[PDB]
Amino acid sequence: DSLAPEDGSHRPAAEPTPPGAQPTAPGSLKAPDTRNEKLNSLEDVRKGSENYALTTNQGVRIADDQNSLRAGSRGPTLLEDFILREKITHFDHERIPERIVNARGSAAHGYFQPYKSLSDITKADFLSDPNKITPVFVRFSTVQGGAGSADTVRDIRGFATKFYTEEGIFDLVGNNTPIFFIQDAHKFPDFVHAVKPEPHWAIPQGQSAHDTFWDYVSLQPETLHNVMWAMSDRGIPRSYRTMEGFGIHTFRLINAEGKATFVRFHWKPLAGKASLVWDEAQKLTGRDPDFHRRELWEAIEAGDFPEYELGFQLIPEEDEFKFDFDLLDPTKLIPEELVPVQRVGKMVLNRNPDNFFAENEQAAFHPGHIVPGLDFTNDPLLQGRLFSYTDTQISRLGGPNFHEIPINRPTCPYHNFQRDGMHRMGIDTNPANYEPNSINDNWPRETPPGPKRGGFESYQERVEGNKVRERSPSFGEYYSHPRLFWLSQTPFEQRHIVDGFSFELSKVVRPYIRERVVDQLAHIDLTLAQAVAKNLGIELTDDQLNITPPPDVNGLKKDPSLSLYAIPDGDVKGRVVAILLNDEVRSADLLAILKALKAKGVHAKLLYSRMGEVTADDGTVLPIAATFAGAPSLTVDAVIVPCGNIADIADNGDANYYLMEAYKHLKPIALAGDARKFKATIKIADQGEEGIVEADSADGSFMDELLTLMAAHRVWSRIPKIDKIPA
Amino acid sequence: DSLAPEDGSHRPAAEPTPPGAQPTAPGSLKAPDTRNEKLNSLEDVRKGSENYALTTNQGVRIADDQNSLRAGSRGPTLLEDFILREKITHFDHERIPERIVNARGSAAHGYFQPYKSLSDITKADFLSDPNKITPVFVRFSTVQGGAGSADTVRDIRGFATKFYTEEGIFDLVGNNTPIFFIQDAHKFPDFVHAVKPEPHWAIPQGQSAHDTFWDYVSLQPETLHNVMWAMSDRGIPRSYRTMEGFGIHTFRLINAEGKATFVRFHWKPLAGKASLVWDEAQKLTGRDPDFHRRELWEAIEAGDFPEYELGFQLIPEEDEFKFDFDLLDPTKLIPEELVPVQRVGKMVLNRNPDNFFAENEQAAFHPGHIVPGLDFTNDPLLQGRLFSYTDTQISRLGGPNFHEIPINRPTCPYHNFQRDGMHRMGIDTNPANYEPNSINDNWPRETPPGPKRGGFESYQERVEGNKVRERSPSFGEYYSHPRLFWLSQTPFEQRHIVDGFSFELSKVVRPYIRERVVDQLAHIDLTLAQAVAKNLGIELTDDQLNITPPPDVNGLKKDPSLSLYAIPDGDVKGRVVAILLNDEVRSADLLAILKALKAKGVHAKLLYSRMGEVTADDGTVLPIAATFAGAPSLTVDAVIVPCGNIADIADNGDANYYLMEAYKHLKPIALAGDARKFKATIKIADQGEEGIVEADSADGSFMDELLTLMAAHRVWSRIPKIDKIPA
Ligand code: HEM
Ligand code: HEM
Repeated sequence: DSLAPEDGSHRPAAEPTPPGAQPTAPGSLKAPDTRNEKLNSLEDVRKGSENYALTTNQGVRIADDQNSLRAGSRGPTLLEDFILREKITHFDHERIPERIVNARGSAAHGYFQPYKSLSDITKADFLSDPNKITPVFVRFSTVQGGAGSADTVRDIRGFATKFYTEEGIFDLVGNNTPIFFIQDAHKFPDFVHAVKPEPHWAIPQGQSAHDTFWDYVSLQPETLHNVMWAMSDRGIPRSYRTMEGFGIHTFRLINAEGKATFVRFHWKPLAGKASLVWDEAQKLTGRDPDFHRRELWEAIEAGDFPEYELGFQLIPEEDEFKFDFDLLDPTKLIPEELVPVQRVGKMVLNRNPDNFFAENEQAAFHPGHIVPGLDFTNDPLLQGRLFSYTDTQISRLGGPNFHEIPINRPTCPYHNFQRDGMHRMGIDTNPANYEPNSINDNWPRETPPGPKRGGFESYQERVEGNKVRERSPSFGEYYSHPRLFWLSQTPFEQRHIVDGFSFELSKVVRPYIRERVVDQLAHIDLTLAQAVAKNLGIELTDDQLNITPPPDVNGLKKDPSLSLYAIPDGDVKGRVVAILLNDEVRSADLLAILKALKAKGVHAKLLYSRMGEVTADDGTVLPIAATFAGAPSLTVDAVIVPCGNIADIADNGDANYYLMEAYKHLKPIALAGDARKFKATIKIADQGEEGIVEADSADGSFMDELLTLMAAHRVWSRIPKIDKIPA
Repeated sequence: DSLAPEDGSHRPAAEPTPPGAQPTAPGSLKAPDTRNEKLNSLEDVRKGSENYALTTNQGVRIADDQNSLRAGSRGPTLLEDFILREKITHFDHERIPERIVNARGSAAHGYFQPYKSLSDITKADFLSDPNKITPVFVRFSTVQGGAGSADTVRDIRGFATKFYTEEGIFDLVGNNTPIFFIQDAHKFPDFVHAVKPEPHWAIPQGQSAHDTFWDYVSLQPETLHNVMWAMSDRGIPRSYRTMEGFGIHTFRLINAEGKATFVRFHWKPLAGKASLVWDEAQKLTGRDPDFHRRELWEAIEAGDFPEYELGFQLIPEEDEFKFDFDLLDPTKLIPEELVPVQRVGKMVLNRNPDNFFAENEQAAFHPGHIVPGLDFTNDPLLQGRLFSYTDTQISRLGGPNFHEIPINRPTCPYHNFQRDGMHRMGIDTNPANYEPNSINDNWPRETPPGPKRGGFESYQERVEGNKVRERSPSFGEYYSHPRLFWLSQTPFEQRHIVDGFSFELSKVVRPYIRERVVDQLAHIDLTLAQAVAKNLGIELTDDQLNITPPPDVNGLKKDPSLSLYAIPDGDVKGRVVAILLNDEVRSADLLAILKALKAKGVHAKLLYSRMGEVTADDGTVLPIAATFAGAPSLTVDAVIVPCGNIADIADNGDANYYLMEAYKHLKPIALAGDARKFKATIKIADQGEEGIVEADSADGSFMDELLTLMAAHRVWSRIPKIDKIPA
């Protein structure tokens, strides 16, 4: 009709803007100048809308899209209404099966570039030149929950990267923890069935806190390593931008000379490692189930591009057997103290999709999608994965032509003799659909392996053994890695691990399962087991107290790289601060607060007891972003309360609870002038306490102190003080 | 190996037990003696497991289900491992498209029986005889969210009942509010797209609190009536057991003499009407996203069978045009003050399914599945619905033979000339697959319509009009029903509606959309409009303040049946109380508490600061159901704190916060003896306060007070006191 407002406020500016400043929008409209080879190649399927007539799918203009065709205006709908029927039919068939695992996921476009040529160790084209840019499409995910499940659950996170290289698609399909729960792919359905919603009633969603998961864990000790990671704060990341990424399996790099080097893939978050605390994460699944999806999208819209450093742990063929653990066992990590991560390149995620369904939901990643210069190994979990993705994608994406779905298409040439299949888009003109052929002079033709642009040839690994359904004896060690992980965590991280196990085991209805898990923990570490046991009202037996701890891992009694927080790596850019306003805010405090945050790329959200505007002490009109209940402290990293008429909000339950919640979840809180009246709400001494910034105004060192706390992420020293506190 | 505990505590007793007393289980194992004709008919496909060997799907016994076949124990997996491939293939193809709408749902089996023969007004066989029982399968659902989204969201709820009648399946596919948002089915995709997650980023899940929903509502005033219901506490039911159900459309009843009677279907919850409060509901989506699913299942295992009374609003054919609203307009309700609901029958849900996916996920309901004695009307929303379910089920359930999926099969005979189609189960022996045929003597044959067991014949409604895509002018009234609903709510219900709109609209990023919705509210009721406007910092214009209120609906200024709470209908059976234990609980208090609770069929959950057991003062060993954090006050209806060693939990932050949350959410709290010291935490009253039961001990009078409060559901009088509490 012409329903947009005349000021054009319905449309977001096509420029980087902080979270909440403008309505979010499709990537190509929000950042039309952000391009890459893949993004450009999707132009052929992008469809606009402005200034076009509304039509059926056959191109017939529709005159009345408000009504069905009927006999009389109060009459029965007629079967000849082909417009109604096409519109309802398309609607009716909108859904496709969600992914069997990792159904819940958020994705974005970006680019990768290596720091230097890696031609000495791999002939992979995308790693051969620092000036060679490779477009990427990355999807981050949870594992257990459906596509409509919540983001901030306790779960492993998926981190899949589709590299659109010049010699083929390479998919690096990893997780946020360096090991997996099981050793052999044949047990994948068992493990996944155990963690997913139980079959009689389909509960619980997005949670491993139920009997079947812990039943399986209790009977399969190989799972303990990854379970330790899931129970730690690693299982509840702050953002996809602040978690590590790992390929898990040992793969191979193959150079032009034919030499194979073992490699484990790593992604280092350039924004640092950061996680939530359980109570916050759990409550956040309720207040904002799309928190991570939203955070990713808004970071990219703000220009806070998620950046990750690709790194390789490289192990020479001759050192295959030099560790206490098997390199092919996916339940074992390779300690960075033993084998350092060599920095390979940077990946920048800088554009959101246009349509979530088309690009995100239909994206298909496969660990078997490798390119010349990479190869597999006999890791028995990897081995089975190679079969699985291929197979699942035929039903999820409706046929064998899912590579023709725009997001999945290679940007490089693809030609072969494969034909037909449902939804076939490519119209082949080749006279031949077989090889060898003479009728097209055998094209397209095979290409011999070579240093560059050659055909794929598998590394000639020697195979010797009998056909057996047997686990290698080298994989039969289940407690040393869990123990190495435990010992590398800080004391507060250890507490969070104990708390994760205790909470989860409390949701296990059959007590003997709890006892059985406690017994497994006693094979890992007595302190851990005792602390969890105490929380479950379980007493360890004398035999359990005497279980000898498992050996160190190749002489290591700890590796600080396994901790989220042992080694400071805090980055404040992209974080957000809640600013609790009052009806006569000290404008000078606001100026100082907002400019200091802006200088470090920290966002702010101005909150009040209602929407609309508040007028500062000098007449400054302040637009309110959200109410205290509307945007809870769960969604921010810190809280600042400026001076002004504090009596306006002093007796406001939400405003007080805002601070109690933020205080409980170890977030920095800064109170200026009369906002110090709020100290009694959170029980802060007159003298003050580490983690609380306070002063007469927000002028001198006030913001620098607050930003130092934000750099350290959370105030871990406050843990004992939050023990009481009714919040 | 991995075997059950020696004591047999791995298996739930096959008798009715209170929630939490036993692990939940498939229905046929929990209640083997509970049967009905449909439940029995599913015996052909039920598969047991105990004492059977593990096999492939082809019946080959598996020797080693822990490993893949490889060449050497550290070698590559072989392609000939057919056991692994079948296992992984089946896993890879587990998912099927979720429902386009109402993907999140919970279902159970039961039975229905009419109170008296309704043969005078309908020839429908299932309503012909009071002693003729009809098996039912019911699915309750949310609408917007995916299958893995949370239960306690603010949304409409679906209430679909499949009646397995002797003359065919009859599906009564309704909702928990008596009207729908839109008028014509042609706009269903528009409305559903507006409320679903926005297309660029697929946010938000299970929420209408986003720009596109309010944008559509603001431009389509026909939606306002159902929006009012959604924003009220109707949008967040406490249980599927405590909400009303409605067919929404006017349908027809056809008796044996051919007389048509207009009818609107109702379901009255025999457990009464009860809803959560927003803060509680939202937080509960985080603490237990499966709350409603769990609550339904546990009520059924406990013997608290959900019971509903089928009721009919009957309007003679001659009275079609006597109201000031059109009967065929699905955005209009028929006030009970004008047309009473006649009680028709009782439906009892007494058994959970065995496998959620097979029975719930694959269940297919259709408003078009009617039987002789029923007929449609020209309601344009209903008309389009007849097309849509059939169509969507062909892709969701993979073919045209979805009626052969066990849960969907009729229990009556079904014979016809339809053949083939994907996954055809029925093997037809008829020599003929067409009619008329002489080769099978024309069987199966058509059956003339008649009083009983006749063929279906449409009521011969007179149709007169031109082929038009036009909305009836009689449907063009959008504010009188919203206003009637508003005026029928209690003052606290009105406040909750205001708060619902205020919350939702604060999440709308484009301010003009908020203003447009406020403008629409001003056409309904100025008090409502002003209350919302004030929360959004919006000022009504002089024109808006002068908008004339819509007329009353046929002289009604209110109708108390539209309120959840105006007319008391409280029923405590099946409700649950949290009991906050201490390490030296007064057994005399527990005795009196449980006795009183037991008499009213109210359950209890014993909570503590740790799991395991606590021993009362008399040596009674009490198993702990959950910790204070583990089962928040959100999950219960009231909280009781017995006396004993109160010092044990007096300074416990979670225990204090438990009471503050329950207090804020208007739940009855009862404190005995030294537990009265907890009154300080909820900063309120000295003498006493209505809603807080207190005494020197938990006695008969103490429990009578608490149970009386529980029968009123929540302590509405405490509302003014909760906005200061920091919780
Ligand atoms: C190291 C262990 C594993 C890792 C790191 C891993 C990682 C992932 C990730 C990140 C995704 C989602 C990709 C996306 O965002 O679309 C995924 C999906 C999937 N995974 Fe794996 N996974 C592992 C083990 C396995 C195993 C053992 C199997 C079966 C043999 C398996 C089968 C699947 C399937 C069927 C999907 C769905 C793919 C689709 O529908 O496109 N995964 N996995
Ligand atoms: C009075 C208005 C409506 C009511 C009360 C209603 C009710 C329901 C319910 C309760 C379900 C879920 C059934 C289950 O539990 O499986 C459902 C599903 C569905 N509804 Fe309706 N609906 C309405 C309007 C419409 C309209 C106008 C259309 C399309 C023209 C439509 C299309 C669908 C579809 C396609 C499904 C999915 C069915 C399946 O996949 O089996 N609905 N509806």
